[PDB]
Amino acid sequence: RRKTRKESYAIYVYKVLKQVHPDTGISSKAMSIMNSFVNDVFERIAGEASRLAHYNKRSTITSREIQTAVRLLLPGELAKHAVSEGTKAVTCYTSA
Amino acid sequence: RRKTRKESYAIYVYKVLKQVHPDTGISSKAMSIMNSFVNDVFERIAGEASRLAHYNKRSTITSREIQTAVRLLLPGELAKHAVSEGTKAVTCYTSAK
Amino acid sequence: MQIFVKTLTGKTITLEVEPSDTIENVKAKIQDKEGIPPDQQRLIFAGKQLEDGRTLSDYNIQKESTLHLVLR
Amino acid sequence: KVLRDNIQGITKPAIRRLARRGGVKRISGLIYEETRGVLKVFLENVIRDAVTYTEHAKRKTVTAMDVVYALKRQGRTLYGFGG
Amino acid sequence: RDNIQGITKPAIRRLARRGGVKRISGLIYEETRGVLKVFLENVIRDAVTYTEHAKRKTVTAMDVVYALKRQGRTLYGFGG
Amino acid sequence: KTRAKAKTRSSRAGLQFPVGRVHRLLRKGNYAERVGAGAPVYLAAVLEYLTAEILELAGNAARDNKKTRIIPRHLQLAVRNDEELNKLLGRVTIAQGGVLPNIQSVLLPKK
Amino acid sequence: TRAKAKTRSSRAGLQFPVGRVHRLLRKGNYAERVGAGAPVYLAAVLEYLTAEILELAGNAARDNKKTRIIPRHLQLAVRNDEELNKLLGRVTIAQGGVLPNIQSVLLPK
Amino acid sequence: KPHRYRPGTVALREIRRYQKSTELLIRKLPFQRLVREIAQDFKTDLRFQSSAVMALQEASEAYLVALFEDTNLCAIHAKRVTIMPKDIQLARRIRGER
Amino acid sequence: KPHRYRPGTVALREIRRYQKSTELLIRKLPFQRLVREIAQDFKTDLRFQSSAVMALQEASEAYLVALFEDTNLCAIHAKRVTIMPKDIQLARRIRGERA
DNA sequence: TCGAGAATCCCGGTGCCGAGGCCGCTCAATTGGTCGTAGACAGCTCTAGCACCGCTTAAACGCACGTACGCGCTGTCCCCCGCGTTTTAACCGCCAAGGGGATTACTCCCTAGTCTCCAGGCACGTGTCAGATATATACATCCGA
DNA sequence: TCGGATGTATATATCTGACACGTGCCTGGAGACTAGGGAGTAATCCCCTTGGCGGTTAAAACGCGGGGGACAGCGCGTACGTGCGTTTAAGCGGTGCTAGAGCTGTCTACGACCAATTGAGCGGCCTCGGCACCGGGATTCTCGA
Repeated sequence: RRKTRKESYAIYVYKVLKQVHPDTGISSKAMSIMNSFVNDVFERIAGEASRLAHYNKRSTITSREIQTAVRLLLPGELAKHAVSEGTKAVTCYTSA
Repeated sequence: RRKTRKESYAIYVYKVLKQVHPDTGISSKAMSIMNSFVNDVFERIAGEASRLAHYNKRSTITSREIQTAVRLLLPGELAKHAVSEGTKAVTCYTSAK
Repeated sequence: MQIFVKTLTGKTITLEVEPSDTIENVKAKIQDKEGIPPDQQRLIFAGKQLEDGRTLSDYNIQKESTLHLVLR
Repeated sequence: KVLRDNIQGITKPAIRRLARRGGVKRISGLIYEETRGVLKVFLENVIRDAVTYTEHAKRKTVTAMDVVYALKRQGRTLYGFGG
Repeated sequence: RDNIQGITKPAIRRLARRGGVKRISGLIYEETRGVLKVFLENVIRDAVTYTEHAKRKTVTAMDVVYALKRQGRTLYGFGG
Repeated sequence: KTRAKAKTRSSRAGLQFPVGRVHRLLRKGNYAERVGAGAPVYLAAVLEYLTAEILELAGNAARDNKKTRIIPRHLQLAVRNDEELNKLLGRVTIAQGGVLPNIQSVLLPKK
Repeated sequence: TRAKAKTRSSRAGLQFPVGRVHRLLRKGNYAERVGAGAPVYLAAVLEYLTAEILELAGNAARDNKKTRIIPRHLQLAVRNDEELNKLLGRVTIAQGGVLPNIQSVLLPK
Repeated sequence: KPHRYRPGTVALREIRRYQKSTELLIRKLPFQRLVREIAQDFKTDLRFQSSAVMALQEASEAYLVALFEDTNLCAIHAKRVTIMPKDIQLARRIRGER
Repeated sequence: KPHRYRPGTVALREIRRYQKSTELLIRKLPFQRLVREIAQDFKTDLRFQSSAVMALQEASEAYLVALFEDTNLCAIHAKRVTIMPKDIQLARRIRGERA
């Protein structure tokens, strides 16, 4: 008689928060707001990448499409830092 | 010489124009503008229908999704007339075979 | 004169009519030779809807003209 | 039960409080009717969109998700209520 | 390269006259030039990003339309 | 085993726009997994109705100015003067269009 | 035999689920095929943005001698930074409020 | 003899007080009644969830606050302190609404 | 005595004449050179199709005309006839473009 | 009030280039048939949305008083507008050269799909402390003499 | 320029409801393997972009006279802010009840996929009529007396 499973991003947001500020909690409404923010941003980036891939007569999305979509969406400093972070993560994953 | 084929709604637009006004021409720029307009409306309606189908966790796009998307996008009088025309066309297609 | 009326099923019938003949006369002859009631005859020639009050000469419907008919 | 004349429920002090939060210092005597009309138009649009959304799903109860989707469709998305 | 000066005062006057202005002050021109520069910079940046992703050397008319459409400023009649 | 004569799907629905092309574009457009058999008819009818309305208004406007061809100015004049269509194309600019001839009342000369 | 399983996020050194992002991309109807590098990039970008916003909100809350984070702190953090405000220019946060500013003309002589 | 403040001080006090807090301003029950009366025109015998009403109230409050800010700016632009309906009309017209 | 019109008549005549027609209003060569100079910073050794330049010109002209209309309304609201930079600033601030 | 100059529109004649139409053909929409599963309908369970009733008290309402601000009116000074003369570079036409866009063929490898297995994230239940209230007190600020 | 009265900030006890954490488990993610088409790379063609030179002519630039508009200053009276007593209904706490949202079976009609084929739509050519352009006269405006 238990309910169904609802996926969320609470555990990862809590992990990041504890990584940044080790002695600070968070209430429920802030968690809901952060969840909505994450979903919104994911949707925007994915849609832009899909349109970009369709534009150039391709049938797949790779890291290049994500990088270009990130450069298009975010403003300057955010775009630069996010691009550096994504490239570093991809290189570290490939090396292992 | 090899030339790739390009698709357009030019012939259908011309057919509609000759159906409405028996004696009236059209230049190339107007044809291009009408082609762009048709593509834009098609894209908007199709995207709205796709999102609406995805909201209700279904995997098929039917006439009901198209009708709801049309009612959502177009304003009142245009929505009413478009709904009537679409219903009539679908009924005519179904009855015949 | 002789005019051609093409139905929805792809059939063309011949009407021995006159330019002065009204569209209602065309409908009556079509009903006589095919059985299609005049109220169910929807007619176009030269892109103009045909009205029973108007004549064939009004729409410049001459001999060997091609007319389109809908029974919907 | 059919309900009439509820637009007057938006009292003058409530509009004054909203204006105070907005930063207004002096208020004329004819603002209230204009504010009521504007709010009525806004609610009409949003409610129409939400009702269409809940109609498509063959339901009879408007949920918060329908309101969120209707608000987003007009480019004034809202955070903190799911989705 | 002070090419922003190519937008002469009579050109701005003609644009304002088409808009419907009857009297013009003597300091509108600098503001108009700055606004036009900002708008052009944004649009050209987006178009150049599109072209770079496409891996080409000459910008086309299509990516200009795409960049304009991204900012909610759709344009009709240029092969869209 | 004699195949019947081919009939276009647009012919059965009494339309002018191509049903098959719309069906193919819907299938290949990455909108959903599967597409029903009635959506293209509805979409074609809607597009045809909108095109007919726009073209009728533009033709009237062109006939007003004693011309036998349609140019972008006529399309702009047709679109901007109907509140419904103007609301539809709110954020769209038409090339070589121009503006509506209006002037503010106060700017007019006194007496 | 078989070797023990190691999550892809651990290999990439992240805190966001790479596999969940890959599944969402596959089932989201975005393209016919999805490469093996997009999920890592997406997860890294999302983690960076979340960390930035959370740090700013925590600072704002600690300025008000509190130990937990409420929506007002998030609103203050978002609206007081230029790029973040630009990114969320058309978003309203529930229970947020406004910024305390007053036009200079209305001030007393 | 009774102590009375000069006209304007209390207005600034309320400005600061209501810019410091975050609670809702409109009452709940009249707003719910208004929402139901408006929705009655589209489909009879409808039912609502409470969160839907709360979301509608939040959105409407935010919209009204932004509109009042723009109206105040328009009023200040023309050498005035008092806001008037023409300011609201001008702000709505420029914003791109009909 | 030479025949002179009162100040304002020629302005209305120009309004009617230029708002009746549908041509462009800025010289092509200076605009093309300005576009090239602006785009030079983002990437070196670029090339342009003519239709791209035409599209950019059309969009810029439309934007400027709309901005001028809004500015004229803002000027008229404050009991004046001559537009001023503060009017442009107020219109841009209300439109949500300027931060 | 009235008449002399300018700017605009209607008419006629002439010439050019692009819009409407015809042929040929190649690829995409049709037709006929098979197969697997997406969803429509029926049934059942439990929650949360609607309705009523009582009490308390905080907020809305109406009225009186005074004052500061919106608005009309007048005067000054100056700065855009209309017009004439001189200077310049935009535009059209023509001629040359080559770099990069658009196809076509070939091949390695990257991803979808299947099976097997196990551990990570979610629903559930519990303790305790961060903060919201209540009470009292000290301090900053406003308005009149 | 001081000083009285009011509102706001500051310090302390306290009690509660939400946050953080420990389990069980079961479904989703990971490991190993195959097979097949999408994408990278090399070679070729030729089309469109860039560059240079002469003229010619319309548009840009510069200077001057002046009249209408922006702006500051002044007076008035009227609508709006502030405070007090009175009336109203919102808000909280319970208690009932049932319409309808949500989950499980099942079974059939509908959409995906494949092979043969044939008529619709696109590229190339051309031809001639609608619209652009020039000259002339009638008309409709504006400003001084």
